[PDB]
Amino acid sequence: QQLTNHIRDTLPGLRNKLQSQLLSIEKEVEEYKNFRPDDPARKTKALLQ
Amino acid sequence: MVQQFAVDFEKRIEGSGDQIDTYELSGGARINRIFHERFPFELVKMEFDEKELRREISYAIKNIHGIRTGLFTPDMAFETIVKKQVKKIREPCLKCVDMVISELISTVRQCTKKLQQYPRLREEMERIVTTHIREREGRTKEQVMLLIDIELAYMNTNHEDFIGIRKGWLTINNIGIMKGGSKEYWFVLTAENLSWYKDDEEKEKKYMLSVDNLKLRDVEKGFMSSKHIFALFNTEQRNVYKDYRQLELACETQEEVDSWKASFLRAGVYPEMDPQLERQVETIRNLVDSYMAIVNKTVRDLMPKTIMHLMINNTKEFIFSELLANLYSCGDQNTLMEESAE
Repeated sequence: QQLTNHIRDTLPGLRNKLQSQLLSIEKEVEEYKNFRPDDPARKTKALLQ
Repeated sequence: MVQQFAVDFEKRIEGSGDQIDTYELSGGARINRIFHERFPFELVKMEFDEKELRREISYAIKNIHGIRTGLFTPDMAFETIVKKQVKKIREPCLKCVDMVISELISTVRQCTKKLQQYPRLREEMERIVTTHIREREGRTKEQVMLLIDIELAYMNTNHEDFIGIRKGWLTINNIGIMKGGSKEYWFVLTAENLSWYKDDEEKEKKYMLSVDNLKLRDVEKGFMSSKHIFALFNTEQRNVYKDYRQLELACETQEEVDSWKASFLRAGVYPEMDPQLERQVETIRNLVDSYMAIVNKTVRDLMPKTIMHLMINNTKEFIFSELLANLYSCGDQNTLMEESAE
């Protein structure tokens, strides 16, 4: 019972770490997931930036 | 044009660059520094009648002591007055946010309608920016509320609170026959004691008197009627410690006499419950003012910082990084960038 209580008590720490990593990465994968080689608009946006 | 818009907006609101409008206006988003120096006005537009504050404090004490006899002023009599005063500033903070949003919308319009000849483009580039501004209105208001709510959550008396009232010159007209004449001196009246000085350095400390157990009266016209006169007299002892014929004191006007009397009344003196409660009420009133000065100071400082972080900087980041991505998403990209007849 103590081993089970310990293993469950650490879940909140792991959940916050994974949630933090998704928030940091999300801003860029949102754009990478929409990559298409045939996209003159993507090229134009990069040029302006 | 997108490049020119982003650059023009940033110059106008930050104030950087050349070609500044040195003559015509105080304008171009430098108006916002007025709100940050106008919001300090709304925080003092509010007023209260002190008699309502005294009544409210009195019921606060009696309602904290439910049945018990009171020895010391309860702390909750302080906390529940401060919480009630702080709730009042929710409104002016929201007015400040709304005024700032209004100026951002006006500035976006100047940088858009006046510089672009293409139809439809000046609509998309105005619509998108004002939509983004409105969403930040939402996030900004939540943060302001979670700041005032924090001011209520805990009372901190460590930094600048009053850590544990009237001044002017008076002349004594009736001097003992061994000296004669009249003596002009510096008088300091506090809520606790009276102190006599020879000058405004307040170094001599020649006389000290208690405020308690003294009485005030007017004087009969047995004198050359050139000054207004009152008397501070004692009925519990034959002398006012160091006495000068019941300390008859002349003033230039009756209004000065009445202001003095009012100051004595504030200090605890009675006119020509009462023993215990009135002293407790005055202690709380003073402590409340000293703490509210700190609350107001902190609010004036943090509000413009909250707005800059949450509304202004995110708008600039949007203009530089996202604006073009959204214009490609509007309409059908066929009627956009179609020349007007002119």
